[PDB]
Amino acid sequence: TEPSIWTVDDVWAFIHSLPGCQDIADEFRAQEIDGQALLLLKEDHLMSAMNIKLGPAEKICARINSLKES
Amino acid sequence: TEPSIWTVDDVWAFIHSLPGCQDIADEFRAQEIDGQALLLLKEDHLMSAMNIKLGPAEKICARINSLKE
Amino acid sequence: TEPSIWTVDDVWAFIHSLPGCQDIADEFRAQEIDGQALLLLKEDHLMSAMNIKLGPAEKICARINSLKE
Amino acid sequence: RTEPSIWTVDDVWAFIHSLPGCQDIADEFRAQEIDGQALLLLKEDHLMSAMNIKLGPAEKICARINSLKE
Amino acid sequence: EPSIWTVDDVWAFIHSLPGCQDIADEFRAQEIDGQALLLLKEDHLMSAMNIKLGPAEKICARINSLK
Repeated sequence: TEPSIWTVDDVWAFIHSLPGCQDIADEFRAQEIDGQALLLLKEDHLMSAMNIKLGPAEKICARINSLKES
Repeated sequence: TEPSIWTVDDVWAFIHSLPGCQDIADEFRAQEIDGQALLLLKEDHLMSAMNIKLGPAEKICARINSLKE
Repeated sequence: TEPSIWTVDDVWAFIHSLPGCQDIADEFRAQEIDGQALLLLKEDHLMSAMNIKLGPAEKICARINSLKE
Repeated sequence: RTEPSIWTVDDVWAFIHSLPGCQDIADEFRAQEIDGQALLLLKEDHLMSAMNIKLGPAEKICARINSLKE
Repeated sequence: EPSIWTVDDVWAFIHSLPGCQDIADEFRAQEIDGQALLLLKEDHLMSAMNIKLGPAEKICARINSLK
């Protein structure tokens, strides 16, 4: 599990696997978010740049922070 | 009845029961905050993302922190 | 009066009585900071939501800690 | 030795052009007359709003730039 | 005397320290007086003045000596 080398398709699959994100995943792909970009995102970006609501933004960022661990 | 598995509606009722929060509850719901998101909130998010003032934000976060114990 | 049960109006008066804070008290009232919120404040909160500089923020927080003991 | 603050529009062009997927985005940096000084002031939102760059690339480009500032 | 220092007493004290001649203007920009200076902590310097931990540590150490 090295998210640092994930592709845009890998990130889409990852986001799509998260509860309630089947649709939000297309926004990650539309913004060409790959593994490198994924690890740099913060709630701010998710809300400002991708119109994601605060609840999902935080739960997604919590799932991202868990990846940053092995 | 464990906040970590609360729904958006559960969080709405919880915030709604709080002094001065009957409208602010609608903002939690519009933001789809469930138990898992509620427990990750910090004062800064309430003020920035939901435009809540610092006094209510402090008191809400305090009510949230008492849940975690 | 114990600070924990102070109203927004009480907090205004307290901050307003402090050297250099006559205007800063208006920001406290605008933020609907009552006693409960006042005692939960930290310097970062003062610097963030109220643009207060660290020098006064440290002094306002010390004056606040003076209340809590 | 390097000093990004005194880079010209051409220097910045070459730098962005060396970045993965940016051979084309570099022409927009030049069209916007971004020199070293401007380069160091850029943020993701500027890149998205002013240059039509998507968030994933904007994030990665700003990260490479932040590496310069060090 | 340090407890009764002015915002100027501080600028003057900080300016005296290695590498601290310029960041001394920050203390006046944040209006740090004696009582503020003596209640200041490392995390505060990192947050409010963008200072890195090494310098924040050394600056606070010089301040704690005053006491």
